[PDB]
Amino acid sequence: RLPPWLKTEIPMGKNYNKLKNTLRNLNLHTVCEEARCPNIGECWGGGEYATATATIMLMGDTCTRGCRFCSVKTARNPPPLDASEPYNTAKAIAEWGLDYVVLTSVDRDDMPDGGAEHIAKTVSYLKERNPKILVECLTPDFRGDLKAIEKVALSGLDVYAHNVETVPELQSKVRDPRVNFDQSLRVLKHAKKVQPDVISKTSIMLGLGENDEQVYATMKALREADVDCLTLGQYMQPTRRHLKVEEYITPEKFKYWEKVGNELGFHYTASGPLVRSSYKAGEFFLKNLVAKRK
Ligand SMILES: OC[C@H]1O[C@H](O[C@H]2O[C@H](CO)[C@@H](O)[C@H](O)[C@H]2O)[C@H](O)[C@@H](O)[C@@H]1O
Ligand code: SF4
Ligand code: SF4
Repeated sequence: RLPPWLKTEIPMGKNYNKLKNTLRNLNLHTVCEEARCPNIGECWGGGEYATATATIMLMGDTCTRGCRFCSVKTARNPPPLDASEPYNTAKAIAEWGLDYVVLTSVDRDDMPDGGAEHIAKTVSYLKERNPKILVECLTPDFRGDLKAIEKVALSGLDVYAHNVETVPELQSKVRDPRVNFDQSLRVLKHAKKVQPDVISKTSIMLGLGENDEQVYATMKALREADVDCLTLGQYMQPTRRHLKVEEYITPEKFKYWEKVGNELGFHYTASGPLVRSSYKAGEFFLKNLVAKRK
């Protein structure tokens, strides 16, 4: 029986309903719906600024790697690249009227640049169509290919996100051995080197056995790498094959880590059991970076 802080009420807001109705006549899938995310009523217009945030996966909604913690659907092979997806997806997002979109993609080992040009093309169409829409790219590490990272970071996005997922001592238990903490930090550093204007962001999951000393040291290492924004949320086991949850971190302990993030100087620290990288991302951006007056 899950603790009650991992549950939400059914989404019922006026803004949620309007976004939901409009989406149904568009040709566009969201992670929000596909993953049955409990946060949809809050992200789709439910917050203080009434912003609409959603997450859209580019280059297919499955991954072949089968990582031990990951909730993305597994498939034995990658799907084909749709050359019309950058144009069509940018068009649909702009018509839908999101305020903040997280464009995300899985590890595409089949492509030399990991999909970086395809991602950058999508950002470029979207920013040409509606420069008011904020754009975050949440990407894999591109095997540390600095040119692929540069392609995404120069694309015109607002936020470059790349997740470290756990503390260094748990990387081999949790993440695939093709990735690691140092390489992920080098991604974030390189994005800021080539585009110093971009906001850098990472996310970590708690509940995988990390201790407080390890979490704090990780947060300090991220500040040293000039990471602007951080999210911390609960690891939820997708199926019985995936890693067991070591513990459900309490609501107040997540609030402690928010305080720690504030003190270490992150521009925002989104922290809570249901947090993930995209959770209310447009609201965190407007409140904490833009400082928008209501
Ligand atoms: O806000 C002033 C400008 O800051 C940036 O431009 C400076 O920093 C760039 C590297 O990030 C340099 O290439 C540039 O020559 C500097 O002027 C920003 O990119 C500009 O858009 C701003 O106008
Ligand atoms: S963490 Fe990334 S590489 Fe691993 S299964 Fe998930 S999407 Fe694929
Ligand atoms: S947390 Fe992310 S995936 Fe979930 S509803 Fe919000 S934007 Fe969508």
